[PDB]
Amino acid sequence: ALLSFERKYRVRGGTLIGGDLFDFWVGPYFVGFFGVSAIFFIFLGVSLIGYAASQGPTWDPFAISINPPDLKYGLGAAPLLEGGFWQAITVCALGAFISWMLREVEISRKLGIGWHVPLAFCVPIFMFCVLQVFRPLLLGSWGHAFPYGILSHLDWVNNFGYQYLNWHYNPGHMSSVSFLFVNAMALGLHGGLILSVANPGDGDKVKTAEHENQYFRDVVGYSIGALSIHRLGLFLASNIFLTGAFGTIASGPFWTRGWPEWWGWWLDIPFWS
Amino acid sequence: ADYQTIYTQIQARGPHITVSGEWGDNDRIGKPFYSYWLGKIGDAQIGPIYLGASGIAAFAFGATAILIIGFNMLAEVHFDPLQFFRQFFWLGLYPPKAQYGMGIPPLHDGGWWLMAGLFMTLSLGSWWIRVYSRARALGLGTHIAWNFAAAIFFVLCIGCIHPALVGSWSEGVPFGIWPHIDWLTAFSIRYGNFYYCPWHGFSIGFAYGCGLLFAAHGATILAVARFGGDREIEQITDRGTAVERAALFWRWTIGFNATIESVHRWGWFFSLMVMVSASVGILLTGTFVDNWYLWCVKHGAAPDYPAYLPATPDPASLPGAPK
Amino acid sequence: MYHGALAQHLDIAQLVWYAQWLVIWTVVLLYLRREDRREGYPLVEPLGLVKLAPEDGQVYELPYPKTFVLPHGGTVTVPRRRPETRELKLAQTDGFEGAPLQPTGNPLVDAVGPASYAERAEVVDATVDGKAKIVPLRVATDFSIAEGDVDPRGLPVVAADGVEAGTVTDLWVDRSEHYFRYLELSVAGSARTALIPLGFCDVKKDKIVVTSILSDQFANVPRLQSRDQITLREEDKVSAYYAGGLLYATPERAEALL
Amino acid sequence: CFEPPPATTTQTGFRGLSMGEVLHPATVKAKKERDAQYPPALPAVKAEGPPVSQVYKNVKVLGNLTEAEFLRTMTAMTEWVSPEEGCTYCHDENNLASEAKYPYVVARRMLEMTRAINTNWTQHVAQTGVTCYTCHRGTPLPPYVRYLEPTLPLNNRETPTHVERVETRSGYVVRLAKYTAYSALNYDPFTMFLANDKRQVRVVPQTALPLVGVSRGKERRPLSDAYATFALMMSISDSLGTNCTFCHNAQSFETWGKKSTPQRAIAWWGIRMVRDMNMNYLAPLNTVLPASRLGRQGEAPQADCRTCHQGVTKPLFGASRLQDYPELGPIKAA
Ligand code: BCB
Ligand code: BCB
Ligand code: BCB
Ligand SMILES: C/C=C1/c2cc3[nH]c4c(c3C)C(=O)[C@H](C(=O)OC)c4c3nc(cc4[nH]c(cc(n2)[C@@H]1C)c(C(C)=O)c4C)[C@@H](C)[C@@H]3CCC(=O)OC/C=C(\C)CCC[C@H](C)CCC[C@H](C)CCCC(C)C
Ligand SMILES: C/C=C1/c2cc3[nH]c4c(c3C)C(=O)[C@H](C(=O)OC)c4c3nc(cc4[nH]c(cc(n2)[C@@H]1C)c(C(C)=O)c4C)[C@@H](C)[C@@H]3CCC(=O)OC/C=C(\C)CCC[C@H](C)CCC[C@H](C)CCCC(C)C
Ligand SMILES: CC(C)=CCC/C(C)=C/CC/C(C)=C\CC/C(C)=C/CC/C(C)=C/CC/C(C)=C/CC/C(C)=C/CC/C(C)=C/CC/C(C)=C/CC1=C(C)C(=O)c2ccccc2C1=O
Ligand code: HEC
Ligand code: HEC
Ligand SMILES: CC(C)=CCC/C(C)=C/C=C/C(C)=C/C=C/C(C)=C/C=C\C=C(C)\C=C\C=C(/C)CC/C=C(\C)CCCC(C)C
Ligand SMILES: CCCCCCCCCCCC[N+](C)(C)[O-]
Ligand SMILES: CCCCCCCCCCCC[N+](C)(C)[O-]
Ligand SMILES: CCCCCCCCCCCC[N+](C)(C)[O-]
Ligand SMILES: CCCCCCCCCCCC[N+](C)(C)[O-]
Ligand SMILES: CCCCCCCCCCCC[N+](C)(C)[O-]
Ligand SMILES: CCCCCCCCCCCC[N+](C)(C)[O-]
Ligand SMILES: CCCCCCCCCCCC[N+](C)(C)[O-]
Ligand SMILES: CCCCCCCCCCCC[N+](C)(C)[O-]
Repeated sequence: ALLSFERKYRVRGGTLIGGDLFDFWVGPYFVGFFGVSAIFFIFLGVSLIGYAASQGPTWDPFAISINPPDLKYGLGAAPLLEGGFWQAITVCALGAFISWMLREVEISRKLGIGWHVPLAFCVPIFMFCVLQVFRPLLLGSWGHAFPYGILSHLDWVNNFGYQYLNWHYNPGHMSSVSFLFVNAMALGLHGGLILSVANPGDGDKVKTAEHENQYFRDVVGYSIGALSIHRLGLFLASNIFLTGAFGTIASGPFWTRGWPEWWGWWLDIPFWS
Repeated sequence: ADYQTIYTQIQARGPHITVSGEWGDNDRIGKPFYSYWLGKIGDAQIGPIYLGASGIAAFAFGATAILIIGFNMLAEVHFDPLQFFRQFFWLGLYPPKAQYGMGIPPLHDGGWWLMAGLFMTLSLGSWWIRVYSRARALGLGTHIAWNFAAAIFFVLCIGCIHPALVGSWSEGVPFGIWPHIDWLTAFSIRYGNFYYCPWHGFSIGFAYGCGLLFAAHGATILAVARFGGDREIEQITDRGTAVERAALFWRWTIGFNATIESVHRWGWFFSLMVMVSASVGILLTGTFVDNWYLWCVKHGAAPDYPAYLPATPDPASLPGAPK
Repeated sequence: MYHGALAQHLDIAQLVWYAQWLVIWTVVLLYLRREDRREGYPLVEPLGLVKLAPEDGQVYELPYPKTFVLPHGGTVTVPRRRPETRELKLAQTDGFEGAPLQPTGNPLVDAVGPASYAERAEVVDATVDGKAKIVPLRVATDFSIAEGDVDPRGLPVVAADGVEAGTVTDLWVDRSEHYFRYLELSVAGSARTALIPLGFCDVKKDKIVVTSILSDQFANVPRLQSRDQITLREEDKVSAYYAGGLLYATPERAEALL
Repeated sequence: CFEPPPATTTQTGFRGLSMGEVLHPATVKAKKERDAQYPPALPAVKAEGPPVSQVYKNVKVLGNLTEAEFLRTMTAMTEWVSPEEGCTYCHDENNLASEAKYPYVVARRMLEMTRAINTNWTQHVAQTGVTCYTCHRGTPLPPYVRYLEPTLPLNNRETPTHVERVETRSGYVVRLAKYTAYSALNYDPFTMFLANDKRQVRVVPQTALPLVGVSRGKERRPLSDAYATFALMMSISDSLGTNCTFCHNAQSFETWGKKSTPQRAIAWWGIRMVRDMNMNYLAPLNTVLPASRLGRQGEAPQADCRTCHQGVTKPLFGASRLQDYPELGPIKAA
């Protein structure tokens, strides 16, 4: 079943790889070459997680944890029950992600729209890679990566923060957090603004582009505009990770002390010490 | 590429528009001016700004809080200007160090903090009236003000409602750059690791969700800017090919889709729920849960791990141990 | 005794856990996901059914209709029935229901695929004071180009084949947002003008470069009914034509990129 | 501004928990080279002749030693505490039995403290043990001591700036921050926790739900106690040149067993050891030290973790002189 406007768009073409071979839909979902590769990686990855979980102490979903190898294995293969499942699942995750992104490119192409969504999706994939591949490579062991478990991943985040005494003072973290907050706030403002115009209440008239700009000129003395708030939203969201990635990469490879002590560059200048 | 989605290649200039509101037209001030460089990525026009009683009141109360905090920070460096500038991030106005319960603390141990908190609250309230009133004045719904009310409520939770519910002002957030950050750790430590608080989890899932949704939505509208997707209000009232394509992009990728109106509902909801969820967590903490990790253990959820170095008994529990 | 402890080994936070998931799923499923169905629904069947007997599910997933009262008169109610009439110049490539369709003619002129437009109203989008919103500078005489930017009037438009397609005669500005949305050009060897959205334009000091279509394809750009105003449907038609070129300007563009 | 790679990293918890030391090789090497200045043990002497309790006039702690053994101890003390000043820092050169110089009587108490540490606090110092050098590192005043108010520099051998001086009020917040690893924590963990045994370090509840009778109003500890424990923990971490995961799985700071490392139990004994040293050996020296050695409230300088460890998880990387100098402990009963 198709949306009422959908059929006219359901044309052949737009693929990156494979051409007509996988250029079809299954229900609402476009398939394509990268749909087939996404599914393959998902199937493998999930199956691997099931089989690893069944070799551990619990089936509770919150408590299950599939962990990387000991540091001493460095960058080599680990035995399956000592980190190898984790290595295997990581390769599957990355292939699923990349397949997902490239499939979004094909769908964009078929629709004649820009490729902005898949480009934006590269940001979280890049951050995953910072956490699980690039930092572990710089430190010399896969064992610096985070484990796959709903709660156990938080235990890794926690200990990693505390390894630098107070991670809140990491300058790259401060940027990332600022972007996280301002983005949440701006999504609320943008969402509320559009709804406030479309839904004035009480059988009143829907308002206009001019009322939108007037509202914010009045409230804060500036309005960015209808197209630009979308660019801004993409910029703010993206910079959560594009700035955070430097904070993560810095911790270990480029700074081994606590984060607060980093600010001695400011505090300890002889002029005012 | 659509270069327009990066920056405006050719800027327009024209006469300034003013939309009349029900009241307040004679309370706008400033003469608008234009920035060419700002106009590459946003509207070039800066100003004018609405004044009004509520924005004036917000500034009066806000300035007073700022002065109270500022003069206390200065006292902390014994009024040395150079050390103020140097030590700024480390300086703070703190809630009571001692336990007086809900008794109004002395000025030298929390009382100025409480006063600052009062003026800050009055300032947020006043700004809220501005945000709500401007909407009514321009014939708009009050969606922004309800979202803002939830952020204010959260600030009230960590500032004074939770303190009041456990019965101690000593639990409030300090004013200061590093000092407000240090509160986060003291609070998480006292209450048994905030990673184990479900509402922390929900708040995060929504905050990361806002990240996801503003990336996705912003990117979606840029990808359909060529068909006028940015003209969202008339896309709501008269669906165009822009938002047909947006909806189909998503339908074909994830199996389902929104409309150009409803995606803003999702964004508004996610944003709201960052603050609703955080507030519920804070209201439950200390009041009904003392240690979130232990609460998760009790309920069967915490992961457990083998010892790497040997398990280590509490020495206080050993025979013959001192206190 | 413990604050928060209840009968039967329950505690308050535990109950709130369940309540919060209920609130979340209720708002998501019952509210948001139904708002998501104000356009495009009910779904359309490849073979028979529809009207014969609509499924219960087709009613359950819809919200009650809402009516927008428009700024310049009239109202719009959503969701509502919007079957699409125009015979589609598309043919099935294979029998199975998710197989793609393919153009039977010139898809840019036929308006199929990424050359598709929506059935928007044949009304001119309006400013807050009721004037035509998107108008050329010859009409919007109180608007100008910012100092420091390129004035494209007089410049050649160079198409994807590298052949000059025509000459820019004007710019169409959005008087509500103060934003250029189209360039208007004279089409070489035809006796017509054509609009092009700025999103399809790479504006250089000495030319406008357009890769979405080839030079000879400018002759079939959809024509406006009136010289100095554009309807919402015309805007959709004009934008869709260039978008179609991205897939269809040459036979190679539909095929695998890599 | 930053520390160039590679980093040395260890593992202190189950794989995938991000637990371990993170270290800069050039810092480690510089600390090893500082610490390798520990003079070697003096040549062993034969035990012969009468105990010095019979030979000398005013020997009250080391009376059992033979003459050669005793002089060997005196030589080592001079190397360890006053090598620049020599024997006469403590002694009147014309009467070795005279107690007239204050460092003599303090040294005698130090001998007792040292013997107490190596005999009674083996749960902390094990068979590594301590000598005079562990704290003093070659100077009468040990480089890392604490007063009842924060002081800078941490190493009292560096010359202070005007603002670092304890009399410059405008510098107070920096004196606090540099003792708590540059944090803004508004607490001095030395006077609060290590000077004596009046306060409890623990701040986290040991039940899921709050207990009626200790969880409302004036029943509760103020949140300030949690900030103060965090300050202590920042200070301890920096004093050992380590991070939190050396002792804890941050999953539950409050939990022992599998959530804590053996180093955490060693640390717990260290707190008790330091309080003992401070209340029973060091604080009371204020009646013997000159005014010029006292802080502004009349207190003797006292010990913290750093006094011995000096930025290393074991003082002097685990170097020991325990079997070279058995007169410093452990001392057998009876
Ligand atoms: C005690 C330790 C702490 C800590 C430790 C910490 C560390 C160690 C790190 C962060 C990082 C970050 N922290 Mg911090 N932090 C944050 C905020 C944040 C983030 C903005 C930022 C980046 C998160 C990230 O990498 O996601 C990563 C998310 C990824 C990679 C998602 C990938 C998605 C994938 C591509 C797709 C997955 C699809 C699914 C499998 C599909 C499922 C199928 C279904 C849905 C059909 C706040 C707001 C606070 C507060 C309020 O105190 C806080 C406190 C703390 N942090 C503590 C101080 N934090 C990171 C940072 O940037 O530091 C600078 C970081 O490295
Ligand atoms: C550097 C810091 C990081 C971090 C810090 C962090 C914190 C501090 C918290 C989470 C939380 C969450 N994280 Mg984590 N995390 C998650 C997934 C999750 C969820 C279990 C949960 C809610 C997230 C959410 O709604 O996002 C926004 C996305 C939305 C709303 C779209 C829906 C996503 C969906 C809920 C994902 C479900 C994932 C599956 C359970 C995982 C398995 C997939 C396979 C097996 C099917 C993934 C899939 C990854 C990857 C692939 O990198 C990741 C990495 C990271 N997290 C970093 C390691 N995360 C929160 C939680 O409650 O944990 C229990 C929480 O408190
Ligand atoms: C070691 C301690 C930790 C900690 C401690 C912590 C605490 C104590 C609390 C949070 C809370 C929250 N944490 Mg967590 N946290 C978070 C993320 C988050 C947020 C989603 C949520 C905070 C709500 C918020 O948006 O504040 C930013 C938004 C704000 C502050 C609203 C302000 C709005 C206001 C109207 C603005 C007014 C401005 C005026 C102009 C100012 C006027 C000035 C005056 C002087 C005149 C992440 C992603 C992580 C990771 C990655 O590890 C993390 C780890 C940690 N947190 C550690 C476990 N966290 C909160 C929570 O959810 O609790 C359940 C919370 O209370
Ligand atoms: C800064 C900008 C950001 C951003 C942006 C964008 N985000 C996008 C897009 C854009 C633009 C999309 O276009 C794309 C999409 O389609 O959206 C609907 C997407 C998506 N964002 C996902 C999750 C998500 N985004 C997060 C973060 C950000 N997003 C940040 C904020 C976070 C967290 C934690 O913060 C999460 C969890 C999915 C919902 C979806 C991927 C589906 C996928 O890839 O399917 C393919 C893969 C699967 C369906 C399953 C793969 C299973 C593997 C093999 C096995 C599991 C291994 C795994 C490592 C185990 C982890 C366990 C865990 C407990 C540790
Ligand atoms: C999930 C949803 C979120 C969310 C949501 C929303 N957030 C909103 C709204 C919504 C919906 C609004 O509608 C409202 C607004 O209008 O938006 C434009 C607003 C706001 N979000 C602010 C900041 C913010 N939001 C944060 C967080 C989130 N927000 C979360 C993430 C965070 C953090 C910490 O994360 C921060 C810092 C401000 C910009 C603004 C309030 C201004 C105020 O209340 O001002 C009141 C205070 C003043 C006017 C002080 C004036 C002081 C003067 C200039 C200084 C005087 C100097 C001198 C001493 C004087 C001498 C006097 C002399 C004569 C002797
Ligand atoms: C072991 C084993 C059996 C393993 C499983 C194997 C497996 C997966 C088999 C399935 C095989 C099948 C069925 C098909 C094959 C084809 C294929 C590729 C299938 C894919 C199946 C699959 C992996 C699906 C999962 C899809 C997925 C990742 C969904 C997540 C959805 C989530 C959580 C989204 C988060 C963001 C969010 C809150 C969105 C809601 C709001 C929406 C929908 C926004 C989108 C949106 C935006 C952003 C606009 O701006 C917009 C503007 C104007 C109009 C519309 C929109 C609009 O819709
Ligand atoms: C750290 C736990 C120490 C050990 C082991 C030893 N001493 Fe010590 N010493 C320590 C402190 C904290 C102080 C007080 C500060 C001060 O300088 O007065 C001292 C002091 C002395 C002094 C007096 C120095 C002076 O004030 O001029 C002497 C002579 C001294 N200590 C001797 C000494 C000897 C001989 C030790 C080994 C038997 C010894 N100390 C151990 C700290 C520590
Ligand atoms: C070993 C050298 C430690 C390091 C490094 C850190 N901590 Fe610690 N911690 C240690 C001990 C021995 C104790 C208990 C002391 C006692 O007398 O009982 C603690 C205690 C805590 C607590 C309190 C736990 C409670 O039950 O209430 C917290 C919250 C804590 N520690 C946290 C912490 C942090 C954040 C550290 C790095 C900055 C850290 N500790 C270091 C031993 C050691
Ligand atoms: C009813 C009774 C009895 C009392 C009042 C009740 C009430 C409403 C209390 C409310 C308390 C609340 C909401 C407290 C909340 C506090 C919170 C959330 C604080 C949070 C963060 C603060 C931060 C980051 C503040 C940083 C502030 C600064 C950096 C200010 C700096 C100021 C200056 C530099 C000014 C210099 C001026 C110069 C002339 C001295
Ligand atoms: C994706 C980058 C991978 C980096 C790995 C580089 C080092 C690999 C060392 C091979 C070790 C061999 N073995 C059998 C132990 O796996
Ligand atoms: C971000 C790219 C990664 C570059 C890799 C840098 C090499 C350093 C790796 C350390 C050596 C690996 N080892 C042997 C410790 O496992
Ligand atoms: C905002 C809700 C207020 C609920 C009141 C709860 C009472 C907590 C106990 C207060 C005791 C403090 N006191 C009176 C000793 O100062
Ligand atoms: C929030 C109101 C201010 C506190 C009310 C009590 C008056 C101040 C008396 C406290 C003692 C004075 N001082 C400066 C030593 O704190
Ligand atoms: C926290 C609220 C404190 C009240 C002081 C603020 C006064 C603003 C009231 C102005 C209202 C004017 N109005 C009705 C046109 O919006
Ligand atoms: C859960 C998503 C809800 C999105 C809509 C929010 C509606 C609440 C605000 C209603 C106020 C608007 N109005 C028109 C009455 O002013
Ligand atoms: C971010 C913290 C989330 C932790 C949630 C803990 C859930 C406790 C409620 C019962 C969970 C049920 N069970 C037995 C499957 O674990
Ligand atoms: C913990 C954060 C909660 C975020 C909730 C995530 C909402 C995504 C729901 C998508 C539901 C899709 N569908 C088609 C099944 O209705």
